[PDB]
Amino acid sequence: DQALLLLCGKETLIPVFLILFIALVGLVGNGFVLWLLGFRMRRNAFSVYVLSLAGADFLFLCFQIINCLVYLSNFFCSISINFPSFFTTVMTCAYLAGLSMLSTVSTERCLSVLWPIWYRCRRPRHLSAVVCVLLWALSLLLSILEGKFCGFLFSDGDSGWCQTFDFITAAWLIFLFMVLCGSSLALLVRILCGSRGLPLTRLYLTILLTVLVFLLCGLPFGIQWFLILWIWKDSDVLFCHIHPVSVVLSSLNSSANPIIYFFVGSFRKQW
Ligand SMILES: CNCCc1ccc(OC)c(Cc2cc(CCNC)cc(Cc3cc(CCNC)ccc3OC)c2OC)c1
Ligand SMILES: CC(C)CCC[C@@H](C)[C@H]1CC[C@H]2[C@@H]3CC=C4C[C@@H](O)CC[C@]4(C)[C@H]3CC[C@]12C
Repeated sequence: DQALLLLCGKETLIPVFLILFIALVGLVGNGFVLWLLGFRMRRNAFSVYVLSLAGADFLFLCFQIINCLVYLSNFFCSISINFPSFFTTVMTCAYLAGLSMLSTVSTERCLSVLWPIWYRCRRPRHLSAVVCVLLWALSLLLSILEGKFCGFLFSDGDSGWCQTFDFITAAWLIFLFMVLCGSSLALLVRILCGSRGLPLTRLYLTILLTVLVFLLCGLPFGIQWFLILWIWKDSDVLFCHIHPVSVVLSSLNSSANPIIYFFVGSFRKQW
């Protein structure tokens, strides 16, 4: 029955305006991707991954808009809105499903270049939906399990298991980062060693652009939330600075993902 942004208050205020502006424009971009790929556009097998990534970003950015408006309602007009603490569990489920969708997209590009005749012919057509519902289900499972052992789900919880599942989510996140780097490196090795007709500069820049956007925008909230708070053992004086700048980086990730994975790839027809 508390907000995670009222620990300091006056020092936190300008990242909340960044969180609100970036989160509304990312909600607009994810809403356009969700509307277009849900109804208007025709979906291939990669568009299932782009759609489920925009759904994860939509859930994460609307929950960041809610936790922004709770701080803004407490700061300006002074109303302590007690939005329930199981919203944090669905926010982390959205965050983990978004980062797993980024590693899935990178693995799918690596598989399309390394085994191209299998990917054109023998790949099953429902593999995207299967892999999406398993990664969403496992991210949801880790999220409800962590929020139930850390007390976000109906206020029962023991620490000694809460840190051992926060370490599990941190290990899963660095595993997703190493899967994205291994797939984006094997794809770049095959493209810069063994191509004949490809645009190599745009492909190289797009691949390491997704890698750096992952590493310096998606990942820092998960490292500062599931791992750094147990190992740094300081609760106030760094945490009021390193938490909302991490939320600004995560909202920048969830705002940049609809552009990079849908709009840049498809809407180059416009200009
Ligand atoms: C001065 N008092 C202020 C109160 C205060 C301080 C810090 C703080 O964020 C950590 C929070 C919010 C909060 C955030 C998380 C997110 C990361 N893992 C889920 C987890 C928990 C549960 C928790 C944390 C610790 C050590 C955390 N060290 C800072 C120990 C046991 C424990 O529950 C078993 C939290 O507690 C509500 C609240
Ligand atoms: C089993 C539980 C955890 C899954 C439910 C998760 C919810 C939030 C939603 C959000 C967006 C949804 C996806 C949106 C797009 C499609 C494409 C469709 O052709 C197969 C289902 C699939 C892939 C949906 C699966 C479920 C999904 C990921």
